Amino acid sequence: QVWGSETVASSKVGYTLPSHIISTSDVTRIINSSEIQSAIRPAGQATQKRTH
Amino acid sequence: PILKNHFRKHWQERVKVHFDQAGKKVSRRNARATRAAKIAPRPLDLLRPVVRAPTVKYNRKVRAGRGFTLAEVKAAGLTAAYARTIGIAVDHRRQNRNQEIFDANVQRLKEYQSKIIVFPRNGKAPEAEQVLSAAATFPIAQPATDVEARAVQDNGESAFRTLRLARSEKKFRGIREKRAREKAEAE
Amino acid sequence: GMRYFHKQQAHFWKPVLNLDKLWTLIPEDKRDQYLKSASKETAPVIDTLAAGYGKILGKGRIPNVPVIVKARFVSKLAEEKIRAAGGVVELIA
Amino acid sequence: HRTAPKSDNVYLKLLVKLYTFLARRTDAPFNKVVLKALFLSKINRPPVSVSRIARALKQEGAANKTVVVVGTVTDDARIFEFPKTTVAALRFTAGARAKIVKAGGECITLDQLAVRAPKGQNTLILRGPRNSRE
Amino acid sequence: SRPQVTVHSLTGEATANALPLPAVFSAPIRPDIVHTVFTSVNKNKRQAYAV
RNA sequence: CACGGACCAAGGAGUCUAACGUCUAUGCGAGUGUUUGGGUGUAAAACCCAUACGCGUAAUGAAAGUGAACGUAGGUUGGGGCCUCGCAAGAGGUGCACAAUCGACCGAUCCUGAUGUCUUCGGAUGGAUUUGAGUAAGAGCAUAGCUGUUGGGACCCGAAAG
RNA sequence: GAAAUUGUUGAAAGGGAAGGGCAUUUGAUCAGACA
RNA sequence: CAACUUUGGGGCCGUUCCUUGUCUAUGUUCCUUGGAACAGGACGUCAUAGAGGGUGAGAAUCCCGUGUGGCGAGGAGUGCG
Repeated sequence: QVWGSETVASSKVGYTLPSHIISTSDVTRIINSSEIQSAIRPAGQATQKRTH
Repeated sequence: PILKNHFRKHWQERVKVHFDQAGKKVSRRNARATRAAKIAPRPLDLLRPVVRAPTVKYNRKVRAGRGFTLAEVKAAGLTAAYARTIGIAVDHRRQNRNQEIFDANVQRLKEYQSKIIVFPRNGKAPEAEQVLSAAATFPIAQPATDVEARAVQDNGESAFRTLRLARSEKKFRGIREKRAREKAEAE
Repeated sequence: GMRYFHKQQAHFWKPVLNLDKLWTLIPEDKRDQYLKSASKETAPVIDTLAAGYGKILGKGRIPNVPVIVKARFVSKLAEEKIRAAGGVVELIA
Repeated sequence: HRTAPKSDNVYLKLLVKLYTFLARRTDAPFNKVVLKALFLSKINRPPVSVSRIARALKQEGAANKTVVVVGTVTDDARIFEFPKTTVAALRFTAGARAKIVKAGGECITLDQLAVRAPKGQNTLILRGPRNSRE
Repeated sequence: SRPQVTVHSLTGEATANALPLPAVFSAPIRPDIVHTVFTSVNKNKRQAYAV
């Protein structure tokens, strides 16, 4: 009641709780989605073999 | 940029910082409480009248004025000397040239007279709780100048042209009357 | 030009409200039903003075739905757009 | 030339991390454009009025594109009829979001856009009007 | 829906009563905003000093 | 050259403030700003709030004043992205910001002088240049930070004083 | 109970400066590690 | 010319204010160290009192206090019961 919700407005006049700018906090779950994993190119590889 | 800085006039001798703002607020609340104790059943304030603000900028607003006029008090059914002792503010220098404001104030005084108990002077007074504020009890109400929705009464004449004819007749009244006087003396 | 002795900013107060922002003046809850009804009887009444404006201006386009617009002043083209929408301007006394 | 934003916002850093991955490993220029746009300072991310979104969606063949605004989407009471579409934005004002939903649309974040449109397919990046001062 | 929060009695046992999580607990957790607002608000009880 | 330096301790010089800016972060966003004040309080904190007011959303003219849509809010050129075909190369379409030019709109300037009219009032209609941080689907308000200017003792000490 | 400055003790250097850089002699001193 | 309505002064006791006085929880239990326990450990108690100060080193529980309530004393007062 004090801070409002998506159902009750608020006791603070004209207050709405802040809105997220990113839907989920976990970015690794986003990157490992089926759609991201489809879109991207093959992985590459992190530590490089020294040539010459 | 062009910017003025008035800080050469030995200003350091007169810098006032309001470190007392919280202390002054507490002292003010204490004073209100103790005055309410002193006047124990009476409210803290006096019944203020309903007033239309002065200028073109503010005449659209209605404001709590200083005190009810003598006409308002007599039309409410009481004398100004008695009104001042039942917490009603009386202003001797305010004039009445507006029936709406006059009737609004008389209605305020009628409501005020009925919403209060006045204890008998002799003694054995009835118990009454102190209501601290009379402006919160009888708030100033903005008159409604029109209903929410109406019919479209189109006269046909333009509004802008009405304003321009008004400005024109304001402009040329004097010379028009001068010409009228000349034609009059020429019969 | 001139030099204006003893300026009082009370009598030269005159805020401007263009036509595009006019319908904001109607409360947001009743606005959509006023748009949907669109009737010459029970057309909405806008007192701009009570809202705090002095002159109505003709910038935007207003929906072709009548509205009774009360103001101290209106521009010629603001008059034309209000009337052409089925509404009217009533000068506020 | 520019790799990290000056904002300390945790979630903005997460968005930058996400689109850094996408712009590294997708070769679609949309993700590169968006990542470049995420680092912009606030004067260089002007708000995009919701009526500007409607005007962009009124173009030829652009009626069903998912608009992306890398910045703030703002209300505009100067518009009365608003089309139902999907809008991806960094931030929505309450009025803008309320208007987009009232028309039947949807206000999605940029990572929800990344899930739906990972290579930025069928999108329409709008940049707000820029000139603020000299 | 909103996950329930169990309510403990004065002896620490969890009663059957449980409550929906209020919507403020889904608010964004912004350490930077908390930091700057704290570091400004934490100055508001100070008293003046001077020579 | 000239000036400072026998030695050691401690002190010792770009500070604070106000008004404007630039940039950046943050909040909200055609709005914004609780903290003059009121309510409340675990009491200079924190929490909450009505009316007003400031700035912004409208400009222009010496002023009276007047006041921003012919059009899909504009035509062409360019333009990040996206869309269509294409293994690709490219081909087309759409084109945000922005930029160039040509038009439109508002005010100012010079004309023309309709519908009518207290016969002098009104300004309809249509042109001519220039013109403005002007409109042409708003971008601001507030706070903070690094800071620039200016005024205060103003980086510190010291000049001939009235 | 600092430094300037001083006394005594021990070591050392000194043919009209003292100090400082690189390197090493010499004397004095001193840390670390278990297939 | 015409009818109605209103009213002082004190004394006594309380209340209010002020200024004062007094009263109002709980370990100085065991072990080690130390010149000193106010330190470390063990077991407790009070808490509307864990603000502060003293006491032979960091003490809620040793002392004064603090917190909360009670009882008074002298006044001012006509504010009012």
